[PDB]
Amino acid sequence: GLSLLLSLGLKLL
Repeated sequence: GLSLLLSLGLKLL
């Protein structure tokens, strides 16, 4: 899912 990438996106900062 394209949403999965966003999950990690917030983990960045």
